[PDB]
Amino acid sequence: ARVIRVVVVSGSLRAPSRTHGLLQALVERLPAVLPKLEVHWVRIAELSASLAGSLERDSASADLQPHLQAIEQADLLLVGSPVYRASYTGLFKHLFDLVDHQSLKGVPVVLAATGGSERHALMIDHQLRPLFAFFQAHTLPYGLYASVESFDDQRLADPAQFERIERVLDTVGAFFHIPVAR
Ligand code: NA
Repeated sequence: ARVIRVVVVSGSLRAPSRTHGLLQALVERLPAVLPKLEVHWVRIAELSASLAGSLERDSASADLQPHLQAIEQADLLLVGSPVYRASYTGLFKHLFDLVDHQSLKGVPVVLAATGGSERHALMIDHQLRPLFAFFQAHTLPYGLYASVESFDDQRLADPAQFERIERVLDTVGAFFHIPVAR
């Protein structure tokens, strides 16, 4: 079996964050569907310095290069952003403005977001999904959207979200043709 390279992009501007907690909950259950995997994180909240210094892919700062390569070489991408101005954060977007635009074609992508309100639940399908559709990535059908009520501080605490995570993982296992049994 091939080790599946999983890269997790957390778009929060600050740490700790509910978006991070949502991504952790997903990541924690990932080994139940993938027999071999390496999981790596790209956390915007720690990259503001490297991000500012990077205006083109080929000229990106040496310290951002590892994060870009990881995304560009991932077998599976999990992405999450809190909702800002009814979309993902601009710094999360700046990251993807640098990511090679041929590199994600056909790559499975899980979309996730956290918001202050349910009113922006459509950000998943009208903002995050189109972003990854530009890359022609294989966005997976079930996106995660959790508003503030789903969390205890920054930890996911909502049984309905834990269940939807399991449905996401069903689709991850199916995509990698992992013989369906857990
Ligand atoms: Na790739």
